[PDB]
Amino acid sequence: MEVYRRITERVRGALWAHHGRLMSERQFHRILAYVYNNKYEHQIRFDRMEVVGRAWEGRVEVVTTPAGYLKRVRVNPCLEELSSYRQQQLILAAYADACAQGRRLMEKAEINIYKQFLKDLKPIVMGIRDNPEFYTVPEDSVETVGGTLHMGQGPTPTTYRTIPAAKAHIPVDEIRARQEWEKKWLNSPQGQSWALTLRGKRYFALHGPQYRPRGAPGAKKVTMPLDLPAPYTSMDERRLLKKNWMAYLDNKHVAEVMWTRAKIADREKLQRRLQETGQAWHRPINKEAVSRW
Amino acid sequence: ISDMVEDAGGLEVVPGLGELDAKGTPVVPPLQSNAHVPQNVSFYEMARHPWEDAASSWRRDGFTEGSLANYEAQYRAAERAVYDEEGRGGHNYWPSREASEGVTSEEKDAALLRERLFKPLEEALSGVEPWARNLRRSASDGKLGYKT
Amino acid sequence: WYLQNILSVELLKLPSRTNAEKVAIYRNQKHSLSSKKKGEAAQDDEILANIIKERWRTLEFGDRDAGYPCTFSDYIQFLNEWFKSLDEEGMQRLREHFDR
Amino acid sequence: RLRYEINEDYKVRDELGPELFALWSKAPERWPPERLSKMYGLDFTLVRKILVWHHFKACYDACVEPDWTLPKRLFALEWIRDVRARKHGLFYGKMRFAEQ
Amino acid sequence: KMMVHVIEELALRDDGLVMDIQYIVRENRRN
Amino acid sequence: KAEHIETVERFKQHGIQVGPVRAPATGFIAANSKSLSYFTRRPEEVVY
Amino acid sequence: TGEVQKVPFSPLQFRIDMEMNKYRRQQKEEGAVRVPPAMWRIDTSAIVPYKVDPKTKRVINWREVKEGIEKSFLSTGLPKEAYTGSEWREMLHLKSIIAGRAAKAAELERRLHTDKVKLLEVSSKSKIASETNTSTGSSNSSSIIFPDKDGYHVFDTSVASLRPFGVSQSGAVFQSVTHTYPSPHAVLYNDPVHGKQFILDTTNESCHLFGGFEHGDRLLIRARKIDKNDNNPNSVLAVKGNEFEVIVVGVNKEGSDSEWQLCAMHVDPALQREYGLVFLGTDCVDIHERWASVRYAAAAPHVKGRVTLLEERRTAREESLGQIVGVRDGVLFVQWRLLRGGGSEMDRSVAEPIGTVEQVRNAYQITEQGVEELMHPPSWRTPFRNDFAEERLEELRQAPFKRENWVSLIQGRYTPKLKRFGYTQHTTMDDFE
Amino acid sequence: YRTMPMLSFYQRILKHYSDNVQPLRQKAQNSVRGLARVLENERSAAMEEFRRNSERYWRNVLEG
Amino acid sequence: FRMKGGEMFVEYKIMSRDHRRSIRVEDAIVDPSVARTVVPLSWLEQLRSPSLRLHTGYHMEEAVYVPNAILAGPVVLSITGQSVPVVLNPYFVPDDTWGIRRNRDEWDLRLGMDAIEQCTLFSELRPGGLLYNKLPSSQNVTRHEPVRATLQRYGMKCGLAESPLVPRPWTRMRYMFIDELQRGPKLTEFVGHNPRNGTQWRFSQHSKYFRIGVWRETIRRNDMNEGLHGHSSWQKSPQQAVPEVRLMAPYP
Repeated sequence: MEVYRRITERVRGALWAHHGRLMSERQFHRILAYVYNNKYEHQIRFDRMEVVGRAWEGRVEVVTTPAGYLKRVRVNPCLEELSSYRQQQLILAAYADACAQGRRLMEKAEINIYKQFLKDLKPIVMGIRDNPEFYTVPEDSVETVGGTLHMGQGPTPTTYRTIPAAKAHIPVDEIRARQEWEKKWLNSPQGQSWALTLRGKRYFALHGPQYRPRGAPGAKKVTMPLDLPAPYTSMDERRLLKKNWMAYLDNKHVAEVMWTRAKIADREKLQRRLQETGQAWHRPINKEAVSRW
Repeated sequence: ISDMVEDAGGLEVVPGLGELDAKGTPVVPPLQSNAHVPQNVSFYEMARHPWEDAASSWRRDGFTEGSLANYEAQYRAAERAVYDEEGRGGHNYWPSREASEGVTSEEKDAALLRERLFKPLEEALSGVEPWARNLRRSASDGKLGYKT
Repeated sequence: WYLQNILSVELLKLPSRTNAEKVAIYRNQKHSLSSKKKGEAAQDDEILANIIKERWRTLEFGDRDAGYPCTFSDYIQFLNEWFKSLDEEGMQRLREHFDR
Repeated sequence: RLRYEINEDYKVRDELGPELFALWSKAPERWPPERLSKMYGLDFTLVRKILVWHHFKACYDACVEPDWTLPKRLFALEWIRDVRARKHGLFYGKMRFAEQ
Repeated sequence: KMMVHVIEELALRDDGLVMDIQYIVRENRRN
Repeated sequence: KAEHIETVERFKQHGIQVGPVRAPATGFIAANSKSLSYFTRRPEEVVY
Repeated sequence: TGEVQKVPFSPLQFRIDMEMNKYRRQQKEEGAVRVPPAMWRIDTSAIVPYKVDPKTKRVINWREVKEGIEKSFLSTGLPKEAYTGSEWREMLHLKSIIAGRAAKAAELERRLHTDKVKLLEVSSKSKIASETNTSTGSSNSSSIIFPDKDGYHVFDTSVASLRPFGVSQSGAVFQSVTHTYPSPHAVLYNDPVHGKQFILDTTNESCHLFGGFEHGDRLLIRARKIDKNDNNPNSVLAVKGNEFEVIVVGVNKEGSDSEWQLCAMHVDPALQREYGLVFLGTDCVDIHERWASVRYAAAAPHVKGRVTLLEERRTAREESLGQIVGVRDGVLFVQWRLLRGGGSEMDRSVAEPIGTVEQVRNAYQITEQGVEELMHPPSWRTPFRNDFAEERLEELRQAPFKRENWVSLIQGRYTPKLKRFGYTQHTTMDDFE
Repeated sequence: YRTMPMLSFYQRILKHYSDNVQPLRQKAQNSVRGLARVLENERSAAMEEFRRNSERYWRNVLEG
Repeated sequence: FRMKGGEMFVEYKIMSRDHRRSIRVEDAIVDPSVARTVVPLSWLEQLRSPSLRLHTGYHMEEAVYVPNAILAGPVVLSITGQSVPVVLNPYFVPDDTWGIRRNRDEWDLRLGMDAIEQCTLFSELRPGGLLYNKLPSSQNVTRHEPVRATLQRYGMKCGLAESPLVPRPWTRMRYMFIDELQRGPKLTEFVGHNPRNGTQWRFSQHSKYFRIGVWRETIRRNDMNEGLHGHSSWQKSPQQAVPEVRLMAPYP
């Protein structure tokens, strides 16, 4: 849905406006289809489980599936006599309470969706961003035909830098060292003994891929995290320019319109943020930020 | 809702649901839910990568085994001969014409082939009948005087 | 000629690489940097298949007494034995060949 | 004279590998067309058309019998509409938009 | 050397690890 | 960062005590050395 | 063809053509080709050229020529000296397994039905026993069918059938701490009369790879040669023969991957003192050529032996969760619940034999119940559902070529062959296969 | 390690500086001496020889 | 469809042939040994849904023995796994002589070969599946045979397409011809009355009426010539009106 449509539209515009690379829409939709099947695979087992709501004091017991399918209604016979209307509104309130509960779990699992899909789009933005050639400017800088002028307001920002100025440090290195610490451990005194302890067998199981027999589902071996160094990988524009320039122009044109509209999004989210915390005004008063150009 | 109930089997009127007993407990134990957050339904450990096990939603048209073994291997050989040519353990950025533009001497690979692929064949063909060896011979040569 | 120029592939040889060539094509493939020339991109499998295409292009027909691989009679005679040999799945694959 | 293809984003070279093959070869009652009609950002009819061709590529490659009732089970609406179009205007074949 | 002197002298030898250490410094400070 | 957090999570969760869960050893200004500084020349100032 | 007598077909050259075409196709699929070892020498004996009946000039032996060619194609061209003795032994074991699979399903179903009719009998007789077992919960307690490491083997179960082990009931999950080794692949024992330090592996894989005799299997073996060394027929002891009971203890690491043998200890501790440790043999075939008869002196060998010669050797505390299942021939079978690689609620291990009541009481320090239900093993965890001994045979018998390097017989090549995403050829994820 | 970690961080930096500076100073010395002896080799009298006969100079440098 | 001990348990929904009245069965047994489904008589009225095609409830209704039961049909079973409906004529046994109530609320209902011959469950019957054990005894069944023993006694030698003569089963489709992905939709003319009657093909240049027009379009190739030479296949343009022209192609 549009959370992940917004997210990947802004990532598309990123991997293009931050590097001359284009994401193949084959991929752009393999991403959204993986989120949609995330939700189908949640909804599947969500439909094998129940939420129970109950109306006043628990007289009406509505049994439901978290998606909101009313399955059963055990009633107190002091309710059969209310009316036809008030029976309706009471079972409806019991349904509504159960729906509140099921949707509580539904939103407790949509955050798991956010988080698996995030672990998913990690190595892609980490690809575009955790490379020596990744740099921005301050959003206030009057970017001029030849570079970026300066800001005037709120002097001295704090330019971060996410990358070690030292030699390269990559997650594959970190994970290989992770297994090496794991190795030295399962060699060490507390290592070999904790491994024979439940705390060790539990870890082995819940995290040992190379131990899945021939047949079991899941990762059947250990995987390094993914590496997509954008500014050092022409992604698609190579294939597009080779085959046909028409598709090239339009694919880059979309990626650019997408980043443009995610910019318009940041702009209007900021616009409300200011009209909220008292920075801006509800109708143009400061024209010279548009009329002096 | 009235028809959700109908397809839900009508209201089952069970007497005394939320009615409490003298000792403060309810008669007719309530209905109890079995719902939580599913803890093993990340779709990625499912629709994984086909040949490796990097379970995510990114396409990476890999390279065949063999055409990566030999490929990267002879790249290592070519780099060890271009950049570190005199074998002193030092990478000389300025090798000669002959080092920069000499193809590596790993054409011993086809010689290994010539020993362990074609040679046992060349012993095995001591059992073929001559007319066929000569026929496939002249055929692979292109000199076949078939009298029209 | 068919066995030679199609199925006896090992009898084919590629342009043998130089080592600056090997290292540089590795270096501009395993990472496509900015502003690459268009001379680093023609792969050896596309090159093998283009060479076989040129083989089939320059196959010629005439009496084989000259430098020719074969005559129309030789070639269509092979075609006929084969097209008689073709079974169902053979004909599925052949008609797909025609269609594509 | 065959060097351009309209809609250059969904090429055919990347559909000869069945998308999430061994996930709907594992319970094709749990995997309608609507779960994978997200995999292609194209029009809906053309996406189902790709899906049936995909199941075919997949069954062929597993070397198992295809289910020739899959086109029917994907275009059921269209299937019954052809059936009733025939039964109504007594023709055979498929209904074209000029007859709607 | 002392620590500050190690910094001031490596700051002419190894651009990288010094830029690194100075960043880790600013961050552990502003924490 | 997030990858080490994956590590730390595993370790703190199951009881794998090496590397990042195991506390790195710091050296202390020695009991005699009135030096307030880290000195690369001088080892015995920094005691464990 | 150039010949008036022979028929224009040469099966020798055609089969060589088939091999070369396989190699050609793989060079095209992969771009490279594994150089078939210097041990790869094509056998062509099974190939026979045609025979042409004279009075008719029509072939006599066509299916003959064909089966010759197909045998020569199946047969890879390299003998034993290519294969590590580990390769060789695992291979022979797989061969023997698929050799006995028919009789295995036979005897296993027969045995299942015998234990089943034992169940039917206890339930039927007497009339008072039937009047007790009339109840559904009582009868379903009485015995349950459960997959064994061989196949679906019924388990006895009762309050009285499970209290002797101290078991609460079959649906009661329980942790345990147990004695094992700090490294089972490393079992040390010095044989006194021998004084040779054998480092054993007590791991069931290499326990089998020498003929199936796992650690703790209790056996009887027999002898063919005379222990008095006397050819004479006056007074001889071993012509009558001796029957040596033994128990397997693992694989000794010598120094040759092939020349290890199976280690087993005399159970008569008198002979464990005087005669000494007995090795079994370098393989299944080896032990069986070495010994006239080797047999499990128990039915079934599910009886699992304590190792006393290694009692002091087992110093590790294994923290093993489990879940009761049944007690067949008075020997408990349990369902462990922590397995490596199964991080879901499906992967409960199969029914496993644990030693008899005495072994529970002795090696079982802690056994603390719970309450639970019998969750059968899943597909991948089920062994006779997952016994891949056959494909293992194919794997190993084509293991060598993977060791040699790949080179492209279409030489001069550099481009790495671009294999494509999701291609049904290259798909390896066998999530359920 | 949890209140004053940066102590271990500085310790690592001193470890690096120790095990680094001498091959580091070494590289710096070799390189500066190389560029300086290039400057003096250009300033040498072979410059005057080349100036009076270039083609000979390239010839002999290509020869040896 | 599941096995707990090898014996298969299918989930299905029995339905009146009009799918009006339906009755589900969670985990029923699949015995490939009884050639008919034996459902309790109580459903003979639950699934008697009198439609028009079937005036009374069912079509066939015959007092059978196995007389115990009423053999009735046709009832539209639908198994969870399968997408094809399985139409049966189940025996409707009464629950008196045959109290099918095995346990508390269970039933002891079993799905018959009368069905397994219509499901994809049939493939579990040819040696290799999950029902070849439970198959009854006969000379074409060796009970405990190795599946590979049966396949090789039939003629298994190698893998699938192991020997290089047999093509690869995945070059079987090197191209799917999906017209709007590749070069657009054909230009479809007809010569006849309809699209379905007339044919794709215009009449080639050789017609008696076209040869004057072709002669002109040859010699005066730059003026516009009257005639029928256009309704031909041969056309002045580089592009000839030969069928399956892709009229929206990017590059023609």
